[PDB]
Amino acid sequence: QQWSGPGTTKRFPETVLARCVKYTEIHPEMRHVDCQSVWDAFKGAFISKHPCNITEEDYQPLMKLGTQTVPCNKILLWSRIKDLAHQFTQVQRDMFTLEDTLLGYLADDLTWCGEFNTSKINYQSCPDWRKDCSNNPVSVFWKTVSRRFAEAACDVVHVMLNGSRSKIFDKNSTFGSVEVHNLQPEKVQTLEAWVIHGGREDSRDLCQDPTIKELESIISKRNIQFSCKNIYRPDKFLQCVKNPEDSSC
Amino acid sequence: EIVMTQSPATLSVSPGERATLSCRASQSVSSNLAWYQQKPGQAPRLLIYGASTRATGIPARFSGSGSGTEFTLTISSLQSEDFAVYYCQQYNNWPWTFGQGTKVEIKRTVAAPSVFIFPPSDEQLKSGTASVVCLLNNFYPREAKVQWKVDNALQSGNSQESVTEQDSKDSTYSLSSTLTLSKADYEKHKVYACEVTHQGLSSPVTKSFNRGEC
Amino acid sequence: QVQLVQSGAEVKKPGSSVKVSCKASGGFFSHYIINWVRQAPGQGLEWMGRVIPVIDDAYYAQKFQGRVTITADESTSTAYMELSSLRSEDTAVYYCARSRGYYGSFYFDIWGQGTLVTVSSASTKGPSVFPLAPSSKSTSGGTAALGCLVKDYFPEPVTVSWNSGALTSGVHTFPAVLQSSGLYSLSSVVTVPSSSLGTQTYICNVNHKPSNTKVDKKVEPKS
Ligand SMILES: *[C@@H]1O[C@H](CO)[C@@H](O)[C@H](O)[C@H]1NC(C)=O
Ligand SMILES: *[C@@H]1O[C@H](CO)[C@@H](O)[C@H](O)[C@H]1NC(C)=O
Ligand SMILES: *[C@@H]1O[C@H](CO)[C@@H](O)[C@H](O)[C@H]1NC(C)=O
Repeated sequence: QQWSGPGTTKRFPETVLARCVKYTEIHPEMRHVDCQSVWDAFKGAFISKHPCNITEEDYQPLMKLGTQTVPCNKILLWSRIKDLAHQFTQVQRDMFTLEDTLLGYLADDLTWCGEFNTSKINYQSCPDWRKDCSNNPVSVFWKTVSRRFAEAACDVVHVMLNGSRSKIFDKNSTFGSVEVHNLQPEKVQTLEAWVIHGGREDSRDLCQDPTIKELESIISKRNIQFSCKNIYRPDKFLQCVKNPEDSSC
Repeated sequence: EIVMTQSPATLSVSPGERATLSCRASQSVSSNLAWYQQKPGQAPRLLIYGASTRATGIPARFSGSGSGTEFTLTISSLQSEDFAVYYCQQYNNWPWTFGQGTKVEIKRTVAAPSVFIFPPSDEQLKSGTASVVCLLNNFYPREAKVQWKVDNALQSGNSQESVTEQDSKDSTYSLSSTLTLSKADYEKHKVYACEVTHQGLSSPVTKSFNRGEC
Repeated sequence: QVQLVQSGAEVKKPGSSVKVSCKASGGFFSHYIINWVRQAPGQGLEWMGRVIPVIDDAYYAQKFQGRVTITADESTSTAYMELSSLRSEDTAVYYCARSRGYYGSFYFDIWGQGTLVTVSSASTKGPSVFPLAPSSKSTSGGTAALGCLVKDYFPEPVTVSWNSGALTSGVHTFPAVLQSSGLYSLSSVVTVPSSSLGTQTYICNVNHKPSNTKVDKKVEPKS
């Protein structure tokens, strides 16, 4: 079997184990986690499997080991603006993206797959999401972990979006495909979108973009309030978050 | 999940008098606390939300109070239609949880039960089983000891009790105690007796029969 | 909705499935939610899950995730709760209940009438009807007690009348008790004048619709 997509990230086994040990050292609330158990549960999800035949059930053992409650009122979701979202939680250190949780941290920027009836990780090729399989070891992992993360969110949930995208809100992102449809009005009062002016100077109100009106319509039918804010100056936004009641701001 | 605990389990109140029911939350639920009334065969009915706000059409005699972990429903003058089970419910933390309820029953004067015993029918004995029924008729309060005595020996653990709802006219209870034996076990003994202790009886009342002698 | 109308009583074997319907008089109002709440006989209320009708979006208590499906059909103004792999412990009255659908208002303002679901390995069985005969030991002065023991039936309910409804005063029909066999048993008793036993005939009329059982038993005095 040869796929269209790049193979498993080189040194995947080392990276997953080292990330697990580092995260559980930095976060003493997760010190109970056995990182050997985490590796065996992760590997066990997909090794010896046809990589388009991975289910959410295949990840249940890893999900159970990685069980974690972050403050439900301090969640940042993002779509197509990951690096700025991560920089935000690096400066506003009480807030969490999915990749600030143990399971999100383990898998961030990695690709992985195996092959039917072999014991080995495939470093040669993995199914491409677009060309081979929408349901692959990576997409199934992110669907299962991100649903659980979105489900747990409460009060005011923030989502960071990229105002320089053709579609500022799109339904193929993890956010647009799974997270937005798992915010529960039992827990969530408001979704507040931050539309980042991340490219050329652009003075326009991008909260009037048709895709933002689509997002507003989706979360209105979930009985959740919608708020939208332009971030015209993202670098100044990060600075002002670190040091508020200072400078220009 | 938030555990809701109500006290007391049962409250005996005279018509026209005040009822005070308690609801406790295992952790604070702010003022996100609702009260429901439920009568037999009916769905719960919303009385109060926001700890103290009467639902539309709910009479002024119902008032709610409290915040955080400790709440009260007060019924200031109990009408005949207010005798029912009352439940609290928090809506501060998903998943939504309810107290296990307080039954508000009618206080009236002590009334002694009339006691009756029934031997097993010829019909039933042909089936290989013998049921003996003790009836306690129209008593108040509900608390009653019914002791089965077989040839003068206490026989526990072959008897089932059933109690009616408080009567609409006289506010009393009735109770059946049914002793069920194999026909074989029934025939091992002669004297079948039910002994009733109740507040309204000076001493316990025994009804008995001899097996075979009717 | 202004009223919620549920489907009739269900009797199921363990491992089977049940689907209860909830029809909304006036339809599903915008930003209101249909909740499902159950109550085991003689016990308290347990929230199971809900649906947002406009998007048919369901959300379940962890206890019921994987075993319950809650849906809403806007077209027919009907919500459903399907509970699969039924256990004896699922025996309860199931209520549909309206709430506001937004953060901070999840209390239940309009309730359906309830649907009884009985889960048992027991099979439909008509009762045996045994007389509770009046005697000296069932007579206290002027008042005599008599009755009928309605024994070993399944499922609930049974009905008892006396003299085809002509006798209603002093009648007590007790709540059924579930026996270890999985069969129900119940007594109906009446107090009458001692002086009437020689002259007045007493018949209990027992109906068990589920088994199409209709029994009339004359209750005769013993001496
Ligand atoms: C796919 O995985 C399932 C378990 O999820 C397994 O039973 C099945 O044999 C696998 N292969 C195919 C082609 O379904
Ligand atoms: C992107 O999202 C839409 C909306 O559901 C979906 O139908 C479509 O298949 C997705 N695109 C791809 C290439 O999978
Ligand atoms: C925004 O999306 C563009 C694609 O137009 C991408 O090149 C850029 O890296 C994204 N992120 C930011 C912060 O602008």
